[PDB]
Amino acid sequence: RRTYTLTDYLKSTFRVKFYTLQWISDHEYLYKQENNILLFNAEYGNSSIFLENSTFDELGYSTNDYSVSPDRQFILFEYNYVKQWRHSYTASYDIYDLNKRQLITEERIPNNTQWITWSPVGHKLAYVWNNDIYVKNEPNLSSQRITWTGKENVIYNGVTDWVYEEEVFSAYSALWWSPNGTFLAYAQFNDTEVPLIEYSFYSDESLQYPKTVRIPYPKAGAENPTVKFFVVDTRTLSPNASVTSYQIVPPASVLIGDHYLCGVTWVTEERISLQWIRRAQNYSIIDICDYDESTGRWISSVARQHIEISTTGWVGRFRPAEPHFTSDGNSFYKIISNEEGYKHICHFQTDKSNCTFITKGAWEVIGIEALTSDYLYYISNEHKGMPGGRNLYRIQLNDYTKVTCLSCELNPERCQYYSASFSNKAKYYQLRCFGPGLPLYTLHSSSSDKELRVLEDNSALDKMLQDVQMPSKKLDVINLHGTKFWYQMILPPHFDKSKKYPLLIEVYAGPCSQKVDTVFRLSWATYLASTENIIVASFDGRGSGYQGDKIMHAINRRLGTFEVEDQIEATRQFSKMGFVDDKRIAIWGWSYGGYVTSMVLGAGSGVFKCGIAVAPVSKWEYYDSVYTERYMGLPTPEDNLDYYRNSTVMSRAENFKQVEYLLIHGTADDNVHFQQSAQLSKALVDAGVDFQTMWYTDEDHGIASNMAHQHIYTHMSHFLKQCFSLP
Amino acid sequence: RRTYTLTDYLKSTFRVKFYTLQWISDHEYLYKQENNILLFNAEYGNSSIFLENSTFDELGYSTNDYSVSPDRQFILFEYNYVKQWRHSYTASYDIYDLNKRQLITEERIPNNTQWITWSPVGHKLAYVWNNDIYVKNEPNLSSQRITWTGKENVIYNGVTDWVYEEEVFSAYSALWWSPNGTFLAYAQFNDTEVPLIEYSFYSDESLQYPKTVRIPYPKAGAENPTVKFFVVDTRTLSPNASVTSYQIVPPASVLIGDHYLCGVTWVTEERISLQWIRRAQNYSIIDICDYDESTGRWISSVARQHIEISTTGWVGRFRPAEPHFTSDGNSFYKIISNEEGYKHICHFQTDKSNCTFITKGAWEVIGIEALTSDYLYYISNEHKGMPGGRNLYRIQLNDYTKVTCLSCELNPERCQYYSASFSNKAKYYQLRCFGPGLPLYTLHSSSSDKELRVLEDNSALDKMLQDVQMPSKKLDVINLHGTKFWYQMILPPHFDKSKKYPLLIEVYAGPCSQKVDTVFRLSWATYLASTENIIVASFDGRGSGYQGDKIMHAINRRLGTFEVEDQIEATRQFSKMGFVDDKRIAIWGWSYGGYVTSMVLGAGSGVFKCGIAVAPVSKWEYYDSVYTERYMGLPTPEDNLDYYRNSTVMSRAENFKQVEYLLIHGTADDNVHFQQSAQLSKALVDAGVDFQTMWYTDEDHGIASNMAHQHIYTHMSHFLKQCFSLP
Ligand SMILES: *[C@@H]1O[C@H](CO)[C@@H](O[C@@H]2O[C@H](CO)[C@@H](O)[C@H](O)[C@H]2NC(C)=O)[C@H](O)[C@H]1NC(C)=O
Ligand SMILES: *[C@@H]1O[C@H](CO)[C@@H](O[C@@H]2O[C@H](CO)[C@@H](O)[C@H](O)[C@H]2NC(C)=O)[C@H](O)[C@H]1NC(C)=O
Ligand SMILES: *[C@@H]1O[C@H](CO)[C@@H](O[C@@H]2O[C@H](CO)[C@@H](O)[C@H](O)[C@H]2NC(C)=O)[C@H](O)[C@H]1NC(C)=O
Ligand SMILES: *[C@@H]1O[C@H](CO)[C@@H](O[C@@H]2O[C@H](CO)[C@@H](O)[C@H](O)[C@H]2NC(C)=O)[C@H](O)[C@H]1NC(C)=O
Ligand SMILES: Cn1c(=O)c2c(nc(N3CCC[C@@H](N)C3)n2Cc2ccccc2Br)n(C)c1=O
Ligand SMILES: Cn1c(=O)c2c(nc(N3CCC[C@@H](N)C3)n2Cc2ccccc2Br)n(C)c1=O
Ligand SMILES: Cn1c(=O)c2c(nc(N3CCC[C@@H](N)C3)n2Cc2ccccc2Br)n(C)c1=O
Ligand SMILES: Cn1c(=O)c2c(nc(N3CCC[C@@H](N)C3)n2Cc2ccccc2Br)n(C)c1=O
Ligand SMILES: *[C@@H]1O[C@H](CO)[C@@H](O)[C@H](O)[C@H]1NC(C)=O
Ligand SMILES: *[C@@H]1O[C@H](CO)[C@@H](O)[C@H](O)[C@H]1NC(C)=O
Ligand SMILES: *[C@@H]1O[C@H](CO)[C@@H](O)[C@H](O)[C@H]1NC(C)=O
Ligand SMILES: *[C@@H]1O[C@H](CO)[C@@H](O)[C@H](O)[C@H]1NC(C)=O
Ligand SMILES: *[C@@H]1O[C@H](CO)[C@@H](O)[C@H](O)[C@H]1NC(C)=O
Ligand SMILES: *[C@@H]1O[C@H](CO)[C@@H](O)[C@H](O)[C@H]1NC(C)=O
Ligand SMILES: *[C@@H]1O[C@H](CO)[C@@H](O)[C@H](O)[C@H]1NC(C)=O
Ligand SMILES: *[C@@H]1O[C@H](CO)[C@@H](O)[C@H](O)[C@H]1NC(C)=O
Repeated sequence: RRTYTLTDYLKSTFRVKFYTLQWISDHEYLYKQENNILLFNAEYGNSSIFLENSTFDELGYSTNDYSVSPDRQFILFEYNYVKQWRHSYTASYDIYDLNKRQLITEERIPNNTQWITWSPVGHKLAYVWNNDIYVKNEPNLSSQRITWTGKENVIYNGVTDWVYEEEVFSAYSALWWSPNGTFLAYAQFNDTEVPLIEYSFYSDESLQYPKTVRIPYPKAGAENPTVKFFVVDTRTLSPNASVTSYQIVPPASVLIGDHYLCGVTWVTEERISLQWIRRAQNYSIIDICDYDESTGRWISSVARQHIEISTTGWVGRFRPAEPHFTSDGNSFYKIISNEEGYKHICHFQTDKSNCTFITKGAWEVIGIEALTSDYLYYISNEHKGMPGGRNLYRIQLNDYTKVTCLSCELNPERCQYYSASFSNKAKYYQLRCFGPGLPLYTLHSSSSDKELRVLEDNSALDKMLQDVQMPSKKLDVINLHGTKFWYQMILPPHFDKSKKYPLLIEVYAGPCSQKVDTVFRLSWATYLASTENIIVASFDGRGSGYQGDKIMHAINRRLGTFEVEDQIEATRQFSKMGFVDDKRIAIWGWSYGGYVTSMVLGAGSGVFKCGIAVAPVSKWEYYDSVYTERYMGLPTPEDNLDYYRNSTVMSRAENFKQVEYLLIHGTADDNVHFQQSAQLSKALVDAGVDFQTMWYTDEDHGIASNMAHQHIYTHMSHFLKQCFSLP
Repeated sequence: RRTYTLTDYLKSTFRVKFYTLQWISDHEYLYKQENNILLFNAEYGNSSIFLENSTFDELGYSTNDYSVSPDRQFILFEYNYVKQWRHSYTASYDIYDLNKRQLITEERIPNNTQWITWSPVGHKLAYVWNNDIYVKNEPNLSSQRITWTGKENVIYNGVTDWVYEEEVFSAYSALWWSPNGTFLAYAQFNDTEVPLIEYSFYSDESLQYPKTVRIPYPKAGAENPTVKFFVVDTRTLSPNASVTSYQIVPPASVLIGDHYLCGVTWVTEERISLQWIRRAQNYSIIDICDYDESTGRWISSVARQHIEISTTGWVGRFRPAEPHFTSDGNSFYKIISNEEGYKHICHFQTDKSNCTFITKGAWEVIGIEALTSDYLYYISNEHKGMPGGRNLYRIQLNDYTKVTCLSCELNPERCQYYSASFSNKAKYYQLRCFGPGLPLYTLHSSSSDKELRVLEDNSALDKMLQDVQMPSKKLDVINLHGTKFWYQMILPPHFDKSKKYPLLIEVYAGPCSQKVDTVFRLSWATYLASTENIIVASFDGRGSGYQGDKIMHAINRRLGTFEVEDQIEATRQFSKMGFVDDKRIAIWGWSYGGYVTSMVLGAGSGVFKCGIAVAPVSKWEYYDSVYTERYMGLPTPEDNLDYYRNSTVMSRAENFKQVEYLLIHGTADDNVHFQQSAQLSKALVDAGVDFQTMWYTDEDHGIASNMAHQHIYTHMSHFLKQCFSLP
């Protein structure tokens, strides 16, 4: 039998199918099948053609994305996709009238449109062009300019700046329409005082001189972008009328210093919830503002303010959890840490300070999925006490004792990791099972919890993998300093416990990380285990997520310590097992995992023979302010300079003399600048350490271009085989 | 016995001693011995202390350089050395009065002085500060501002811009005092329209954001710096007076288009020789200008103009040869190509077009060293028909048949490569022997040609090398396409002809290159041959220098062709010898040698297993205009775009699949931009080719910082040993 090869992984010969749908009502959803947009009815099972694939072929361009207006009268077509950062992109847009089956030719959406969104009702459009907001009440009508402040690299209206995109919102959008489209709320980011990150972009071979990319990027302790939040009354939008807008300022408790807007949630047409966090990120406030009909003001009240603090570390996981409001908006449900340090759902009253915990246990709620008048639906890792598992649960709002696991025992051996998507009134839901077995996509009714149908079962993939010697993924526990921690091992086929196998540690180990889960993956590790007979292990120690604040906050204000030390002690234990060759142990990782790899290799433990660090952080002062300060505080002698100073990979340069090290980085990395790797290599050169490098010209943080992706894993495979004396 | 190791090479444990002297009269010279400046008298042999080392210790700073005024009244001390490019640097200067044995405290030379020079007589000073010229008639007196146009990165007065330093002058200075210091001639370089090369400089680890270095650098075909040449009358220099200056424009034949000033030679106080070259560099003209006493003008005449044209390639070797004038200035001697294509000395009359060749033969004159009323002294490779040898010859100006070789038979086995330094009236000369044996420095009288003394014989080095198994350097000839070409081989100790040794080719192969010579070197090749038992060979084929224009101009308008092809055919012949392992042949080079190594590896010959390219050119359109256009012309479809297009390393990317390739480059390289290796790696990634890289952070073209230098050779040694299966 054949094995899962490098070619198999790189050329994606074994395809994992999925089922992406867009709920457009309480019982209907849109699905793209063979480039046709089909409208499926969950209530009866039947489907109809919403838009024929023949309309796509006549557009004159490839349709990578579509958006149907909520009233189903128009469709937005995305073409000329020009990717910027992780979520940002500029594109050209066409509006197709579904009523008259014609394409809008007059007053079109301009070229280089940064972001575009329909109103939640009707067919109003709000788009961002040249860092300014424009509103089209009708797709054939002229757009109305909302903002005049927009300036390239300086002022951003309706779109995030670099750091808000990467670390705060995890989205390029900073526009929020009110439920009935009366109001268009937006954030304004001012990057005037933010220093620029500059690096060379070489472009195509024909470009004689390289260009200098300049991005306002705040590094740890640097000047941060400022934010302003406005609510525009779209009703007064007329060509010869001024823009009616009200600026909502944060509460005094956060307004006294540097802050961030971390969340926006429309409650009703006349009530908006704003979530602000201080720059320290151990203090968060929810300010619920009400519209005054007589003045047009959005008034805040002390009674409507909800504080969330952390004394042991930071607020939330990567940000405070979002409030989930009732239809009336008089109460909300939010994930907060309890007295025991576990992240659970608390029920809050909009005008009262006290909350009531509706969930409890030595496990955590991942997210609130849906909320009806009677039920709340959520994802948690409660099942079998596995933090690497995910299941859908429903809690009765009048009786918190009545909790049902909707997904737990559907396919207990095949399915332990779930995600869910609910219909408009949470009447139906799609369940997404990601592993340990082949991913399974199913549809359910919320009333009966009956499985209506199997949307995708990956049967084509099952047939393909029968002819291949696939590796086995084993999940287990080990005890480190009296605490039980989880590990996983991708084991080679025909695994013999008497034989001694080489071991490769795959690491992330970042604050709130989870490398150990039940997700099915056709990864590079699959190839290493299947073809090269390498055990690929991962471990979640101190600082990892979804196991309580005690474990998560263990690395507070001391990144590069416990999580690094735990990777070494876990490997020492793995090597004690008689099936591991102690002479052939390697460690590798990307981003935070590249930093951990490097801090592990610089620890001088003697455990690891070699390691591969891909685009790693080398010194926390070089990384962005939002992420870094959340865990480290400020790099001032008054705050945490000392722990910033002794957590650099450079300070461990001398120990690298005992290992084989491969350092990889993309030159056009906007996130973890090439500077990080360039400063690390320099220190190793100064320490007299031999190591290997690999720069990837014009590649960003992902090193995800088709040719670069293939090259990096082929390079990493050669290095590992050299290190493990493998042909 | 011990071998010459990597540590021996890198830490320079075996020191090659030299003897540096400064002729300050026709019979006297200055020598720095144990930080004492001793004044030696060649006429009698005796020496005296000119400046005690006790004066250096009280200065308060390290004296890296000293300059005595021609009248021996003052001494200039260089401290705070801040290196810029290949020859450029900014430093702080102190003047010490040798008469009153005091230091100058008032009206001092400013900090960040770019260049400083004494007048050829007396003690006048001309210095460059903030791109402007200042003159001090007296070291205690205030300086007089000469130029007002100086602007950082834009206007350069008295100092070269990037390209004039690197490619035209091979010096930072663009100031020329007249023999008796009446006039101060200078060039002004205008870089307004020159595009900038931008690259990141990371600096010390503490620097949070990298800085962007911006240098006006003209790439092949880009807008070039403009040049203005002025002669300032220093006599009218007064604080309340304007500067008296005359701008000398090039002759009409050069002035019609883009040109360069390539040489400045003062003939008399009232006669200056300017050498101009067209941008094409196949047309040069010497314009001899005479001072008009009644008007202050520098008048040129058609009769005083001397044109040098090349139809087969470029003028001169890297620039047209400099004219060597008689004391009267009515005639001059210059190296030009003869009817046979060989560089020989031609005698010209200042007001006549015709010249008379004073030398002849199938060999070349390297340079005119000294000129008296009766004799001309020159260096040539005539001896034993070896183009890699250098000897001092003297020719009688009244009888060109009377030629004496002054150095040929001094030490015929030890000394075949010579350089010379003559006294003010060529009454005495120092002879510098560089190999094949240990370097030997000697003093000689021009009248008797008697060796007065042995300055340095490297006897300490001889004693050290006796206990070390040193490799042997063999020089020989091979026939390629009917032409005899020279090669050299560093052979391992106890060389066994039955044993098959791995072979390393060390290449330069650039236009006018000479890798094959009789110079003694304690190089990386010494270690590879001595410790690792690797034969290190070099070869000079088509395009190489000092063997006539036929061989040199062979690669005109076709770089990457013949010189690459000849490196392959020479290696094929070397491998035919039964002492070379054909399975283990490698090739390596720096700059043009890196370009050649990359072209050889991409040729798909099957001869080479591996190769190392250090800071190579990858595409000629990325390299500067002066060097590139000299051999390639312009990259326009009207000129040589087609040969620019097919001479990139990138076009040969697919063939690299058959070889092991190591690509090295410094990130802060001003000469061959990192862009070149960044564009090369990108093409190899796009071709799906595996290779190895190594970037050197903040390192420039030399990769000459103590730590980087050690790291590079240690890294290349590991790569070579891996390639040759050596422990
Ligand atoms: C346009 O739509 C048709 C369906 O009307 C697509 O045809 C299906 O294609 C898949 C994949 O090749 C087949 O498995 C089905 O059997 C086909 N169905 C029918 C009814 O023929 C067609 O592929 C689409 N074309 C494009 C270019 O997207
Ligand atoms: C930075 O310095 C601190 C303080 O010296 C280090 O913390 C100590 O680490 C040792 C193990 O090496 C423990 O035994 C101590 O209990 C730790 N002390 C404290 C106060 O926590 C820390 O390891 C260093 N950080 C890095 C990244 O090396
Ligand atoms: C350096 O060169 C620039 C041209 O590149 C000269 O600038 C021009 O000067 C004339 C006359 O003053 C103006 O009409 C042009 O508009 C200028 N052009 C540009 C591009 O600036 C400049 O004078 C030169 N400087 C020196 C000191 O020689
Ligand atoms: C660029 O293309 C020309 C195409 O003619 C190459 O020139 C030929 O080189 C081969 C070498 O084996 C000779 O046999 C031909 O006679 C040459 N032709 C001409 C017209 O000169 C040239 O070598 C290519 N350059 C590179 C760098 O590969
Ligand atoms: C809120 N808001 C605005 O509504 C706004 C604005 N700048 C303008 N102008 C656009 C350029 C032409 C200029 N005549 C008006 N307006 C629109 C406007 C204002 C008042 C009365 C009628 C109108 Br129409 N700025 C800067 C702003 O902040
Ligand atoms: C390995 N690895 C990561 O290192 C990792 C990650 N998610 C995050 N973060 C949360 C989202 C915003 C992101 N800036 C931080 N990180 C950390 C990180 C990412 C990229 C660059 C530097 C760092 Br430090 N995931 C999912 C993962 O797999
Ligand atoms: C040659 N040459 C100059 O000599 C020169 C100059 N600009 C100045 N000055 C600078 C500031 C003082 C002002 N008098 C003009 N000068 C000096 C000067 C001029 C005329 C009369 C007396 C003097 Br003192 N330029 C531009 C130039 O080219
Ligand atoms: C290997 N090797 C060289 O490649 C070499 C060289 N001398 C020269 N030149 C003459 C001086 C000006 C210089 N720009 C060209 N070069 C070519 C070159 C140098 C640096 C960057 C790119 C190139 Br193309 N020597 C002495 C040597 O040894
Ligand atoms: C499904 O069938 C019902 C039958 O009553 C019909 O009303 C509905 O429109 C159909 N849906 C689709 C998507 O065709
Ligand atoms: C952006 O901030 C600067 C201060 O850093 C301020 O002067 C400017 O007016 C601000 N612009 C806007 C549109 O808020
Ligand atoms: C708006 O003003 C323009 C002139 O500036 C005028 O042409 C147009 O008719 C006005 N629109 C309305 C709705 O009155
Ligand atoms: C939040 O962090 C700051 C800075 O470390 C600290 O002074 C403050 O007391 C912290 N607040 C809480 C609630 O822990
Ligand atoms: C200074 O010169 C004396 C000889 O006059 C010598 O003995 C001494 O070593 C020298 N010192 C230094 C620091 O060069
Ligand atoms: C060398 O000796 C001669 C003897 O006549 C003397 O005049 C001269 O000054 C001496 N030179 C030096 C440099 O000591
Ligand atoms: C030069 O001019 C200054 C005034 O600008 C004056 O003080 C000085 O005396 C003048 N020098 C001469 C030599 O006249
Ligand atoms: C000099 O070079 C240019 C450009 O390559 C060319 O057009 C011209 O004919 C050449 N002239 C001579 C004399 O070779």
